[PDB]
Amino acid sequence: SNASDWSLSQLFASLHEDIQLRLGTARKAFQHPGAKGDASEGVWIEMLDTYLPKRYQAANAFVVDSLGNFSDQINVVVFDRQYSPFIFKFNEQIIVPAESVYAVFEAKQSASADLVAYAQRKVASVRRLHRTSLPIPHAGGTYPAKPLIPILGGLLTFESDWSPALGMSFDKALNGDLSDGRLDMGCVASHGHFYFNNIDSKFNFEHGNKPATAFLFRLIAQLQFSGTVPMIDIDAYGKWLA
Amino acid sequence: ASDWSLSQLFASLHEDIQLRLGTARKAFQHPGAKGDASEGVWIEMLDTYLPKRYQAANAFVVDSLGNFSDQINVVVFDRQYSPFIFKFNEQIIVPAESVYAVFEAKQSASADLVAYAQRKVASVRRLHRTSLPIPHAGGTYPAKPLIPILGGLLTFESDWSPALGMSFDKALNGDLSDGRLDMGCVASHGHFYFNNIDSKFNFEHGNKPATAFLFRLIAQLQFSGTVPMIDIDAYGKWLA
Amino acid sequence: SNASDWSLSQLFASLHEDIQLRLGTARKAFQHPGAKGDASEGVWIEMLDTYLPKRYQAANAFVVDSLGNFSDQINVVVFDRQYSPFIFKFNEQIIVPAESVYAVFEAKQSASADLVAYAQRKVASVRRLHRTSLPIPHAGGTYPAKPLIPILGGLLTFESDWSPALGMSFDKALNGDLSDGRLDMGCVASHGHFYFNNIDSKFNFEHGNKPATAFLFRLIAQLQFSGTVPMIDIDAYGKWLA
Amino acid sequence: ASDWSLSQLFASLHEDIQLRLGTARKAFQHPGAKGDASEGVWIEMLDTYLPKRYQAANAFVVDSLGNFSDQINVVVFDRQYSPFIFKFNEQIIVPAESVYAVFEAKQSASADLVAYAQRKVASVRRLHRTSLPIPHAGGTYPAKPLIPILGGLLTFESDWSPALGMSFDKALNGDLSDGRLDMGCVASHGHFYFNNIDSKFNFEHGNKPATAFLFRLIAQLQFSGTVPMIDIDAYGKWLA
Amino acid sequence: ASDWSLSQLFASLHEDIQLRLGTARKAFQHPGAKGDASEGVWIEMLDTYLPKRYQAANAFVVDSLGNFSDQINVVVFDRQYSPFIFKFNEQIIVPAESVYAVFEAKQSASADLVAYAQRKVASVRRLHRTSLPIPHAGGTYPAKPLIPILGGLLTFESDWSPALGMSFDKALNGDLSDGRLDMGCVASHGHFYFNNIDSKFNFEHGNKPATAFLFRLIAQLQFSGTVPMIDIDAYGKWLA
Amino acid sequence: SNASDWSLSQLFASLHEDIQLRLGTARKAFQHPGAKGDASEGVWIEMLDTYLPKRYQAANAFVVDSLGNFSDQINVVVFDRQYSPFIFKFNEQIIVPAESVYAVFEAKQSASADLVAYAQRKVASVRRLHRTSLPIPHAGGTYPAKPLIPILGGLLTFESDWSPALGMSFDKALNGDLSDGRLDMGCVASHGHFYFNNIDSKFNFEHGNKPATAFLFRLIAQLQFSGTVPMIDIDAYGKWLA
Ligand SMILES: [Cl-]
Ligand SMILES: [Cl-]
Ligand SMILES: [Cl-]
Repeated sequence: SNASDWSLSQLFASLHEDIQLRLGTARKAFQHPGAKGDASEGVWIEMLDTYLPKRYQAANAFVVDSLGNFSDQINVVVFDRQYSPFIFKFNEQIIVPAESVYAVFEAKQSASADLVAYAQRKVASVRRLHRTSLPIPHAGGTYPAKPLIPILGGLLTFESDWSPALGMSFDKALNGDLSDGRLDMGCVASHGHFYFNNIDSKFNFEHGNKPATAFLFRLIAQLQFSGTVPMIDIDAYGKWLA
Repeated sequence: ASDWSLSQLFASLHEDIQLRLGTARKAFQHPGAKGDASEGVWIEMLDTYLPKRYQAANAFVVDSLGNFSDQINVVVFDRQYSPFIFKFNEQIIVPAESVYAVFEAKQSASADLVAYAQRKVASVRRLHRTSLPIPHAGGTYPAKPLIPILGGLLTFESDWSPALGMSFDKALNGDLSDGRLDMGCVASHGHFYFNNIDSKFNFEHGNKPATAFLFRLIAQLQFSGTVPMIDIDAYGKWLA
Repeated sequence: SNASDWSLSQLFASLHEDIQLRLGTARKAFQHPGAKGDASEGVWIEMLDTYLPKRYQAANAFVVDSLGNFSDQINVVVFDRQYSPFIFKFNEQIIVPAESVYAVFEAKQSASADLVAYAQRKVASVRRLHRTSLPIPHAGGTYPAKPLIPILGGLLTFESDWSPALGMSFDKALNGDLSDGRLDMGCVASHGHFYFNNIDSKFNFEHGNKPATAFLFRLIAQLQFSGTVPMIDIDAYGKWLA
Repeated sequence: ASDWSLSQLFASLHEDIQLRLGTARKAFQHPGAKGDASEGVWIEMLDTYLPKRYQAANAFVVDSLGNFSDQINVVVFDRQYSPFIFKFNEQIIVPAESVYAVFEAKQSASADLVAYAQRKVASVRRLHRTSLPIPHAGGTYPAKPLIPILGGLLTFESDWSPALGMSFDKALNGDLSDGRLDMGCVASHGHFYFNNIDSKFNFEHGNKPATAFLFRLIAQLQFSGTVPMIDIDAYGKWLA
Repeated sequence: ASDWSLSQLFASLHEDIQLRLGTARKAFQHPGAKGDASEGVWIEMLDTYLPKRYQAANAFVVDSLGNFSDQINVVVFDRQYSPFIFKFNEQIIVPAESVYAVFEAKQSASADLVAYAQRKVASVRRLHRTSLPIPHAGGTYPAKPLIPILGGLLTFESDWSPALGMSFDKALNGDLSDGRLDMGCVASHGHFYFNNIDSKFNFEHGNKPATAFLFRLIAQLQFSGTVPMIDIDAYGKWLA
Repeated sequence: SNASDWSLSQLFASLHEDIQLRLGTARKAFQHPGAKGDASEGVWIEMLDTYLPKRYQAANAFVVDSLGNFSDQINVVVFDRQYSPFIFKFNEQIIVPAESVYAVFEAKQSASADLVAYAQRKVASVRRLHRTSLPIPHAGGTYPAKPLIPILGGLLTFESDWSPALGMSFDKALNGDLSDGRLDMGCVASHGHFYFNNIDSKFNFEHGNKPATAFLFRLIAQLQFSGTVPMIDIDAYGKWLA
């Protein structure tokens, strides 16, 4: 028909449905584990690349610090490039300094105790890295060295192996690591999303209501508190030139 | 999903099209934006999957006698051997000689829309096409006899119930000469094509409609080979 | 000859002449109203995309707010993406939040009383939208919520239907809407440009002297006063997830 | 401007070229930058409008015997069947076998510049081109006889008054063997071409000079068909 | 470096490949990332220098009977006349009919890796390829007889000492039927190819190994001409 | 083998070796002086484009100021576009305002007294230009006009004509211009890098230890002190519209 009545709710439905279908497709179409993971990870990266403010980059990467320690391979890194160099780039493959990182996520097909623990380990391999911070020159003078921002960590999946999907067994698994490996938020595209409440010191699960869109908004809102990354001391990395 | 499946690949190709056409229709509550969204989905399918000898875009078509077509939502045309007549950023005018196929893309099939599509197809087929002898590695071919331009209609839905039944068949039989549609797709229901042997339209229900249409188009395009060789000096008569 | 004497004035002449010719071409070559408008609008967008500082995006878009209200289709939106998400993106089509908007313009072929009023209505459909504003975390602490910036509005044309082109009838039309629909500035590529003087509370017309370049500089200078958009409350949009 | 017009489309195509070449000349008051600006306008015209079987770029040309050309402002060449000999970011060296046409692009025609262009064209035509039997769907063609390489000059203005008169004609008749120019364009005035039937140069005044030249080039290129099939192992003799 | 040199251009082409493959191996201390880095170097060489009639990418291959290959590091295939079977962002599945050549790219040659490559090549050659009569400007060709699919191995180093000696020769003679390798490159040492006349493998030492391999590949590909014309309706049997 | 032990030192080695080889290739392969220079200059530009924070642009350009004066052609300009327009852009050719410039470099094949003096002249042609600076609106109010930042100047080469490469004759040449033409830093890819020490008011040479990487880090660290360019007064350029 010729009726036209704009709906904001429909936009958020369509945003989520696109993610859910493409993740379902990646799982069903690719019967090779490498291709299936690459396909799914790309769906999440495209969502962040499309919708996050441009102050954020989103890509697969290794993280490195000025002590010469490296993270594991991170499926989805959210990081700064406005104020931060790459440490190494070779064609499309990138290694980013720890000081550039805002958030790190593991992306897999279905939530489980083993996957949650694996994600907790990936996140810990980033949070253990050392980050420098120098006083920051700006138009109004020089700020003190910014105190180190929290790196957000999380888990992104299509499905859940538990029944109910987002129940006590998921909660138990999340409480397995409340320090270096703590997962601040995550999304189960077929069911809902979760986040850690700092005030109550507990995990909250939110069911349905456009899970991928709700996760995206939660990520944007939480990132706002981080402001910009602290200012990197590239000469700390330069000790390794000799 | 135990193992690789061609059926699954073709289902996923179609489901992507069906869902994005539905998103275009639901999300964009403005007639211009809704049309642009839906047309872009169909163009993207053609751009991704057609052999690279084919271009797919929105364009006007014009001939060397100064006859212009209406704006065509989805033109399939040659660029390997054919110039543009005019390009201004994203707006293109292509010579009639370059055209392989023309489609109208809309939300839902109806008697008015089938007729509209037939008229659009006829407007392109009525344009004059030059054809020169063709130099090639082995010598010079005689001028290629003119290829038929394929025509069709692409929609998300059908206004009829049943969607792809006798009323649709009646509309398609409304133009059996230079507006005749060769094929088309209703993403939510099936596809149709003209069967030249039986001189009748056939409908195929379900069975991955967008992918079925894509394959029908590729197979039929093969018979056209490459476009005839344009006489650009026929257009050059308008320089003076 | 082999003479070389750089001229800054010539650069600004060439910048304007390019715009004037391409707008004239769009009008003459495309005898289909949709194609003609798309061609012309693209000329103005390319000028802004080429020359504006990269903190500004310029594109055709719909604007939406956290109350679920939508603007009309805006030919030329100038908006933030460094700090602002898209609300929806589908291939090249975008819907931006009201909080991201710096300026909105209507682009048409020739200035007239009807076109000025139409542009005033387009601008009003944006200014009526609600914009959130949160306290802003930064390297030096937290700023108060930034007071809402003015959205600049305007009209971009190739020609004028009036004789003289930029005379009292144009002035009358501009004074038709001095609130939600007020046009702050605009350009008539073949004749000159206009702007509203806040101190004198009157419209000023400037004839010739590279109209498109003069408009571009006026826009850059006025945008500088706006600083960056206020910080969006994406959770205000998230009320529509349920 | 009541209705669509091919004449208007061709006028707008030309006016865009003429104005941007004038901008390049006026705005960039540095000889390197001015040349780069003007050359890029001509390359953009060719890139936009030539059939995609043609590439257009600045390049050096080299043959399998180690003979190198000078740097050529505008080379029209094949990539569908031809490798690069060397590419380093934006700098390319193409095999002689890939070349369809070579142009010098400068600000204003003059006796010195016509001669310069003739010399550049001869330097490419003097390079050796291999040609092997060509496998194709129907079998194997004999080696294609070598295609003539087209040569020309592209400018914004003319130093002469009249712009395209007897002095220009005298300069063009200065090289009637391997430096002979086939065609060229003076954007502000007209275009020229060698008429093989009359064995004389012809000038066409006004009537959308850049577009007229574009069409002349497309029509003449058609006679060349595709480049001969390169013997890359002739170049491979230099591996040892 | 007094003057232009084809030998130098070919040395620089090779040195770029050799150094970047060594960088991939040294710098990326993770097996997935190391492989991705090295594979991308070889793909970039092919993308830059092969004629544009060839695509080069990582892909799965599938046929119209539902037989799927393993993931192939470097597939050389047609897109001018061939659709994708499936594309999802960067992941592609190509029809067997589109394939010209298949390579495995790894760090260092070894008996296990030569065997692995032979198996990968056989898996693609065992897939069924359709071939239809081909419409063209002059009429219709008979269906093109199936082209041989070229196979090979690309590495940076060799595990053997000598690098390209009898042990390598023994490994290559391990598969002389549908897994037989046609050619390959060891960037640090040389290249190899199967000599059909002598029915033996030949090794070429030094003399710009990557460039020598590139030229060998281009020359051999020429004999294949273009892929046969796919019957997409054979794939369409899986729509139901 | 299957061993995996990440090394930060190796990344910096590979970064430098890539530059050294590609510069060596440009010199050896292209026996035409224009092509050879274009090839080499492109190597340095790609390094800066790849690794510098995205607040910096790196390209070949002419610089112009609001008095209508122009620099010479600058091989490698590092400049702002986040807050700065182009003055003119024609296809890929750009003219940038002086207010946008952070650093300027000359790139040539081999260091020599003549090349150092030529580079000093290029740098001086930029530093002599006039730069405006306006009070800066931001989320916290209005900063005073930022005091003009130093423009960094330098020389980038593959080789040195002197033996030793980085010896007293290089030092003498560098001390030829300690004002408008002073070279703050530079790189000789085959040998080392140099920088001016402000405290000691002398030039320092550092040999080997990944020269291009050491130069890159020195540039990043020094640029940090400059903060963002001052805010341009585009209306100063607008005086040339009439
Ligand atoms: Cl009609
Ligand atoms: Cl010569
Ligand atoms: Cl097998």
